[PDB]
Amino acid sequence: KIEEGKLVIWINGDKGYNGLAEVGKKFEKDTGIKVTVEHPDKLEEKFPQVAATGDGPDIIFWAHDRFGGYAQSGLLAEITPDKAFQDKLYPFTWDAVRYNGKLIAYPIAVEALSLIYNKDLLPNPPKTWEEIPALDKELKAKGKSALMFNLQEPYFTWPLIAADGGYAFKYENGKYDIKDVGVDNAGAKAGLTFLVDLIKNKHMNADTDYSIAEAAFNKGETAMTINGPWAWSNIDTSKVNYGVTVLPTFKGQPSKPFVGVLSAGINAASPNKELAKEFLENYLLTDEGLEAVNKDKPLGAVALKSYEEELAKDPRIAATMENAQKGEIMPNIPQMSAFWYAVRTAVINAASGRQTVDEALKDAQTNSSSMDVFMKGLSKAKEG
Amino acid sequence: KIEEGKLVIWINGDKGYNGLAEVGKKFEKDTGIKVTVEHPDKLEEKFPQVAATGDGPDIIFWAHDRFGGYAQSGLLAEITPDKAFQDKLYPFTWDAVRYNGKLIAYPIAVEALSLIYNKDLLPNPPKTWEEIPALDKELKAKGKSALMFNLQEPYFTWPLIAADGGYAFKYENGKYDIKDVGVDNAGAKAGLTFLVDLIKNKHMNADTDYSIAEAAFNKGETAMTINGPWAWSNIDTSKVNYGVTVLPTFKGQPSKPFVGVLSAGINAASPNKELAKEFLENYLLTDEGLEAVNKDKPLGAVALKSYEEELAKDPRIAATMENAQKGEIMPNIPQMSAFWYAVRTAVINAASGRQTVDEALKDAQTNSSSMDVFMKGLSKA
Ligand SMILES: OC[C@H]1O[C@H](O[C@H]2[C@H](O)[C@@H](O)[C@@H](O)O[C@@H]2CO)[C@H](O)[C@@H](O)[C@@H]1O
Ligand SMILES: OC[C@H]1O[C@H](O[C@H]2[C@H](O)[C@@H](O)[C@@H](O)O[C@@H]2CO)[C@H](O)[C@@H](O)[C@@H]1O
Repeated sequence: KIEEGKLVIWINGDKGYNGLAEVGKKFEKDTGIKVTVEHPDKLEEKFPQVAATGDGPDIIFWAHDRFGGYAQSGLLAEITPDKAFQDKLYPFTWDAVRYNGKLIAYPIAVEALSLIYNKDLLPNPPKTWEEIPALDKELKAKGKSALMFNLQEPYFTWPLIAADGGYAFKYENGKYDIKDVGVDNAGAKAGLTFLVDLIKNKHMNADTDYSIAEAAFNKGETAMTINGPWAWSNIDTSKVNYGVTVLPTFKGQPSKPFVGVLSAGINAASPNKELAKEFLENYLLTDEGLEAVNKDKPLGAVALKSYEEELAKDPRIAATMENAQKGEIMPNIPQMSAFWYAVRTAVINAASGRQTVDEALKDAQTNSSSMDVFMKGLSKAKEG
Repeated sequence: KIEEGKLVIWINGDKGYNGLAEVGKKFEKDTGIKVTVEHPDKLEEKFPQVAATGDGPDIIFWAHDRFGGYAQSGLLAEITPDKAFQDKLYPFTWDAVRYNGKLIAYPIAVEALSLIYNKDLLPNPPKTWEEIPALDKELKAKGKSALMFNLQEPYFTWPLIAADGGYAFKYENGKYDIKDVGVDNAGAKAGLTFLVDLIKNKHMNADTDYSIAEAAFNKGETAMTINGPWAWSNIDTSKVNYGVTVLPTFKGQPSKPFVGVLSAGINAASPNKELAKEFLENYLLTDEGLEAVNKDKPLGAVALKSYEEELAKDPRIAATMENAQKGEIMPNIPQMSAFWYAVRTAVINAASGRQTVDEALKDAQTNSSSMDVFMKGLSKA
């Protein structure tokens, strides 16, 4: 039930959908093709539901990590950029959208979490996670707090969990060993334990989510938050005097944020595979195109080589690059979808105390690599 | 023509039929029902014949792909396991034995081909199909070869044929579309052409079969073979130092072996349906039963959740699982049998040079397709 002759695009609500719509406007002014941008909830869970029935958007935007599962279920069209166009993007970014030997999406920008901080509340950001409790105690006396960030998504907690030796899937001999999962080793337990103690000692609250943390930071209630380039625009609007810097170290080790590549995939069932290709290659992935989106919500280190000068005027991107170098590229393998759900459940359970750290992380490793998982993987590859 | 009171079971001669026999011995010791295990040649062909006339075994073991056709001909009783028992097996495996809504057999184990290599001849197995010719050239100078596997059954060549885009029947929405066959596409042609060139340049021989490839690998004459878990037992006996690994890629994409679920179906003409059911749920499909069979010839990744223990340790099973993920589950539609004959013919013909690859797959495409549809199409005068 995908209408032919018009483009429909899904992109997350935290990203610059309005700017992207503006790119859709010029496309229409040129082609007469109506471009419709939407930002549904749980769109990364929606898409495979609807695409497995031949429905959905023409173009889906998401970080590269989930496109492997999609491709595995044949939900994504293979993209066909000529050598000329490939030479316009950094090879690393193409690599991120390569699954089972095929390009499964157009890469847009490299994303990584950074430490964002209020300079008026905190002229010098803390170098270590360890000093944060004491820092919060001081700010509490001023009716402020040290740190608020989204605790409902493992994406935001991962930098701390991976710091002392946490890892998702081991990478050996040019492949991800889908049975060597590092979410239950000593490093992970240490990172998550520090997070839980922060909550035990009332320096953070288990129920803090994206909206709550963002409001608190943008209204000057808390000295720090943890977020990506997309978040900067709302801070610009808040007039809070903020800096963007390297994440704090844990046990002397750098925080390790997952590196994501925002990517645009083409629905396998789309009747407009050719229109999608011209929009993405000729309209979006251009200086003017990316700028329009970046002006709405900053993209990060974009895939387009030619944007480098423009990005060089932005110290925030420097901080993004520094945190990216210290992090690990997200795998795009199909078992990623179950990894996330597993870690999500663990972080939330440890945080709320429903489970201990040892317990939560055991179940996390069990639910991300096991015979049960592989088996469901075999049926998921057949349906989704 | 099927005697009541005792159980006759059919299972392929490459599986653990002696192991199975033992399970029947612990059955005969608890009920008094004499259990007979037989492993007839062309068994997948003989069951539908004999069982149509009310003869044949009480229980047939075969990969799930055949069972769709058996069911449609009313050769299989519907099995009635309760929620309690169904919970003991992985839901993926129950799916494989589901036809037109009804469960038509008990799933036993998940099968997939892997690359098997001799570590002494070949410390690091090749990552791509493409480097095999050069490898074979090196090995030939030592009086050895790179690769031998069974070229008489399309099952063994399919992983290569599927790699770049070949497929049996298209699965879209929730069903297999019988009018969307993929044995004739560019990907199929590319893979079969590669296989044929291996043969043309003498890296392999068109007439190599299961026995020949097995003896060659198990005697240390060839560095690699392609085979399933059932084969490991003989390699163990051979004392060859071997590993089991992910199939090589072709054109940068993984080989896509078919995934099979070894299943046990109950003859619809059997007077012993209740004994057969008990034998399967209470004897075979337990830890102690699956071990007996497994110890004879490994089964692969067994359907029984509780066995997960042993399987986790075995990296051969891991390789198997790895290959299974990259592969495609065999359809079970009645048309599969015709599909198999057609592709068997095409591979054998392309391999021998009786037909070109293009010609061979064109015909395989046509003949894999449904005669009913062909005949209806002629109704368009
Ligand atoms: O929390 C699990 C979640 O993490 C990542 O999602 C990020 C996304 O990459 C960012 O672009 C941004 O929108 O924040 C998201 C977290 O809320 C993974 O990409 C995603 O698949 C995963 O579920
Ligand atoms: O070659 C066609 C053949 O492929 C499959 O047979 C496999 C079977 O699944 C394995 O368990 C093992 O016995 O090797 C066989 C190949 O010789 C299909 O299951 C079968 O129906 C088909 O004839």
